[PDB]
Amino acid sequence: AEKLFTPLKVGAVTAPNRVFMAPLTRLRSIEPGDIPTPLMGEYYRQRASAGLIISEATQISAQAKGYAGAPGLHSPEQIAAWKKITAGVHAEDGRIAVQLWHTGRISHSSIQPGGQAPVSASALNANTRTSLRDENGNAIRVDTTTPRALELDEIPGIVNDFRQAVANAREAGFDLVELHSAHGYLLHQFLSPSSNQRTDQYGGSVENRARLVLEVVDAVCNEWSADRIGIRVSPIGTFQNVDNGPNEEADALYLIEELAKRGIAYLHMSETDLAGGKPYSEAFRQKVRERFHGVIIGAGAYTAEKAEDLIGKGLIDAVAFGRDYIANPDLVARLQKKAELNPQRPESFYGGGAEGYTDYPSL
Ligand SMILES: Cc1cc2nc3c(=O)[nH]c(=O)nc-3n(C[C@H](O)[C@H](O)[C@H](O)COP(=O)(O)O)c2cc1C
Ligand SMILES: O=[N+]([O-])/C=C/c1cccc(O)c1
Ligand SMILES: O=[N+]([O-])/C=C/c1cccc(O)c1
Repeated sequence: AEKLFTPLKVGAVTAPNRVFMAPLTRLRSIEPGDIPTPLMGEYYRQRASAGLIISEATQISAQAKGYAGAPGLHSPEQIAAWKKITAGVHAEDGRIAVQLWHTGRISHSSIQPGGQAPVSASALNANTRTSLRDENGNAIRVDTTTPRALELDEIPGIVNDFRQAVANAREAGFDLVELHSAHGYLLHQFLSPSSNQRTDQYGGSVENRARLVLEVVDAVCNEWSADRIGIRVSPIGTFQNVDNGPNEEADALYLIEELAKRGIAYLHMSETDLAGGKPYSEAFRQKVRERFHGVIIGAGAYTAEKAEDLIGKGLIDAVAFGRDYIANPDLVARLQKKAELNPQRPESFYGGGAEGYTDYPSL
């Protein structure tokens, strides 16, 4: 039998189905101020039939910014704009989580406070690109700036920034928060030995590498409730030039066992980037499942059939779709009815306006 269209308790909220909208950066916010817009509100409202919407990555602070057009959740104006957006999703009987990030070294000095180098675990360039805007407001890809290593005494401020952003998210009407601990952003920069060469209590051993993310988890659980907190990890493979080191499986299971102790709402595993790669072994999925007692969300080039298979095997609880959610506001109905999926238009994934954003039709 099909399980994708059955309900699921996700911490404090109940999803009516297991077809989730993955977090999707679309870079359409207002500058100055990194402000969400009514257009963004319309886009999310169109997708409110999702079992859970997980928002685009959203800054915890101005320092957190790495992309021109990505929204924040640190200023009064951002809070006010997000309130309207969550109200719109709720008017359509949806549920929405905010994905909260600090981009760390995947950033550029031109968009940092004071024009300064972005921060990271260590002073190592990401060796990739980020997205800025040109003089006409269009998205452009630009090489990342070499970061400054955070001083030990700056770490509590980073934890506080996540805490504060969660207070703001609760006020803004989000149902859950998802900590962005994946894809080579700040939390992952600390987790990975490839990006973390620190020799203090925040580098070296896996305990030390996971210290920041677990301090963040504890701070946000205390601010709100554990049943309001999710986390996204990409702990197996390489993402955006950040690998997971020479003991990736053991290190992942350590982190997951620690997360389980906090009783958080969910663990969201980004299994691959768009270029693909090694599938998770069944054995690894089993080791994760026996250690974590919240919801597990699988993501990365899934099909409905793969989701059904893994849900049926008792290994995951839900699936997050990314690109299919860009193109199909009613993806739930389409998967339920076995309807075709709208053609994707990748040229309009990042930046611009309504075209390629709010103009994909329902059935
Ligand atoms: C345009 C675009 C933006 C994305 N933005 C985010 C993001 O903000 N946060 C995140 O964790 N992953 C982000 N991702 C990754 C997706 O959540 C997802 O893992 C990826 O698209 C693979 O899943 P899919 O095959 O269902 O599209 C993004 C992907 C795309 C294509
Ligand atoms: O084209 N992409 O696959 C983008 C992925 C992405 C883009 C922004 C943030 C993040 O965590 C992942
Ligand atoms: O995790 N990622 O590899 C993200 C990549 C990305 C993120 C934002 C814009 C873009 O063109 C690519």
